[PDB]
Amino acid sequence: AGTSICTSEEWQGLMQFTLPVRLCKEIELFHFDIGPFENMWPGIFVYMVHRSCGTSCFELEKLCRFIMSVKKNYRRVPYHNWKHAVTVAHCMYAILQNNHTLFTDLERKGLLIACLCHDLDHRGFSNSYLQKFDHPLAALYSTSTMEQHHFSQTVSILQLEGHNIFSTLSSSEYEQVLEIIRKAIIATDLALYFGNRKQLEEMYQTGSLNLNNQSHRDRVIGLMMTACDLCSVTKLWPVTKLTANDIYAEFWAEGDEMKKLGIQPIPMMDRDKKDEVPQGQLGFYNAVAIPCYTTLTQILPPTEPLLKACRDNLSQWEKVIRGEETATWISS
Ligand SMILES: O=[N+]([O-])c1cccc2ncccc12
Ligand code: NI
Ligand code: NI
Repeated sequence: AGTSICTSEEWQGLMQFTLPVRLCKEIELFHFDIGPFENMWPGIFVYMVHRSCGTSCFELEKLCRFIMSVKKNYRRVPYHNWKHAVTVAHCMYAILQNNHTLFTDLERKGLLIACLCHDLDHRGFSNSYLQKFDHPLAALYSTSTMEQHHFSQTVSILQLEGHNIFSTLSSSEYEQVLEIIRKAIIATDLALYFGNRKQLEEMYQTGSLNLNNQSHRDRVIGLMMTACDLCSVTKLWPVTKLTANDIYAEFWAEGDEMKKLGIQPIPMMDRDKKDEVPQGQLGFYNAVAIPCYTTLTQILPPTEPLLKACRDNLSQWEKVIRGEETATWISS
């Protein structure tokens, strides 16, 4: 209720943070897992912004206040949380570094920010749930319900005193960047991914894809956002498997609320149907993740390691289905 604001101690701490030298090299790689470095996550974001956009892209104070306030407006939910925000932002960084000059300075700063912000104030409930039970948000936002709220939260944080990192842009560039962020955030609505990917595959296979065409650029950026949102499936298996535990914790919690409202949940959301999880993963990788990274690699060749990793993880789920799993550790 209201927008939360970081403490002076919080942003000043981030300002003096220094990244360990050994991680510099690691942060460049797609498969990098932020997991073991929690105290460093905000500093990792500063580092990526500085490397991609320059140490003078944003005023350091406004940037540190922005980052720490963004953190404070992620809720303590199992998956759609601050950890996921930084993971998605790190994926975008790796994509941008590998494709740097395809994107404008305005796009890079807008996308890194869009990724950090893209699940702001997530409550651990899906668009399906909010619309089924007519939460106030579904009244306000008829489609892409959570995504429109995440954008609105982004704008609220920028509006906090001393938090507007984009103020020094020309009025034209300011409006362009807010549009980059809005489109990028909305694009993380998976309902829109299916159409976008089919369109892109079509433009690619016929050779009409043209990055000089703004509607094409917007669509390629949308698929980048999907790729980054889903990137837990491109990590090393143990990391992917552990993250799946977190995702399913939210799903099962939503399913439990549905049962209280007299409605049996979809199996994916049913904690009494865990046997169906490996097949559900197969379905998800075949329907969403594999096609995503497949098309993204056609359009941006350097992103090929995301697709190779996603394929390796599909193989691991297939192993699970056939009863070939080995010992597994969980944090419960
Ligand atoms: O939507 N996801 O982020 C996601 C990630 C990994 C596995 C999933 N399985 C089913 C639905 C969504 C999934
Ligand atoms: Ni989301
Ligand atoms: Ni997300």
